[PDB]
Amino acid sequence: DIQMTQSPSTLSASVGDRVTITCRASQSISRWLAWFQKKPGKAPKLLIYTASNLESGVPSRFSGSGSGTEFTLTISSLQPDDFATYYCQQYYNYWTFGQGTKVEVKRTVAAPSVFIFPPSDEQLKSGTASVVCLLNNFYPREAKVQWKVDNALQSGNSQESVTEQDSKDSTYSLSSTLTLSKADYEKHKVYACEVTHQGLSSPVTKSFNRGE
Amino acid sequence: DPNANPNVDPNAN
Amino acid sequence: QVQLVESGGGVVQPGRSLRLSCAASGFTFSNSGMHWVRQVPGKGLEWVAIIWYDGSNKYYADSVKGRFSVSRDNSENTLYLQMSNLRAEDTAVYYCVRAYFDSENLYDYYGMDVWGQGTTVTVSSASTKGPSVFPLAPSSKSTSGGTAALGCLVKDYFPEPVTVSWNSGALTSGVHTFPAVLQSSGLYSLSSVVTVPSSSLGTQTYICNVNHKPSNTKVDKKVEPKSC
Repeated sequence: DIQMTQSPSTLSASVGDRVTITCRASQSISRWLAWFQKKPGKAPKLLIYTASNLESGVPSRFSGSGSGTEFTLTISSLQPDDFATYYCQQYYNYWTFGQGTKVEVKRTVAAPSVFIFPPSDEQLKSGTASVVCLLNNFYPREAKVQWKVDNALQSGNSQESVTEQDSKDSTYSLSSTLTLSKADYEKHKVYACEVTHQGLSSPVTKSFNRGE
Repeated sequence: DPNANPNVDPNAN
Repeated sequence: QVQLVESGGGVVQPGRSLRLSCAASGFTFSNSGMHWVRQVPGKGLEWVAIIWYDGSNKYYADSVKGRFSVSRDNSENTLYLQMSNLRAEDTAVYYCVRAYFDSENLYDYYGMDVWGQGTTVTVSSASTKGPSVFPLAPSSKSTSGGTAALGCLVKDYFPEPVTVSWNSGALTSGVHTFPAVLQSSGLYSLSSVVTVPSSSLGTQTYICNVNHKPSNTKVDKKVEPKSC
């Protein structure tokens, strides 16, 4: 079996930039490498085949290079239509894909506005408590969100969800939700969301005491 | 070979 | 235009069977090899199976061998994927994909060219259920520079999707309805939040409208500001 590895996982770029993304095969695949473009919720589109051969209608600004184990895709001058995730695929020994490279829109760093929402009385009546931490309109995507209950870091009891990059302002928003039984929620007092992000010089905490 | 041509043989009899 | 349209996806219980179909048009289906490829939530693209143009040869990924079978009916321009003994790791979008077509057979090794849009298969024992909808009330805590955040938590529904609107569609700017997460219970949950002028909170009502068609449920939740 042959494993394909892409790098970087995400590339921030601007219209007009030269962009290069890399694909490595764990064993030699000669020239049997394809590049696909995929946009959210849409079928992949084949752009390059036989490592360097552009498919019909594919614009001249795309180019593929490589033979053996190291491959690259280059966009000589990025256009708005080119923001997408790119996947390589080897077709020498069955068919396997790289994990993809997301080419996203670059903008200035923007710290998230952070909000915390305690569980509603309506929810507590039913025996579960969800605490929501919201990170609004931030860039870049990378953020670390940790929960502390009575100042103890939590493990295993929270899930995150993130939006696609906003079409107008190029930011992301993110939720982290901590879920506890009503009995566990009532055993503790202090609930805190701690957010680390490049736009913040030190981590920001939003917290409440149960019942205020 | 799984990766060999899986389409009609252009040179079929 | 080469067109591939998958059908047959839906909810299936673990251990059960499900047959997917793909309707091909805009090329000579009987001359093309064909593939199935899937994408499991949170994983990469995974090749599933190939079948020769004439049905004479077929190969599978180790992860489905012995459970999945690929076949075709060239007289009906249809590709099939028969799945059996399904498990949660098979939940995915399944894509019909044409083997790379080359009338001159220039190269010795073959990839794939045109993809369909996919059909979604959800392998779950969960019963159909509409969501509970809880307010995420604005407070002084939710207020940042003349702006307040509020929302609704849309919890414990199955299967996807829900649709969420605010004020019956009159409020759309500043809304983020997050992708759902699958909970360990096997039910989905999401939040929809909106940022609004803090100046409005005393004179404008905010109501989230939640529609879940699989259960025929529609829920409105008024989200009331907190004095704290």
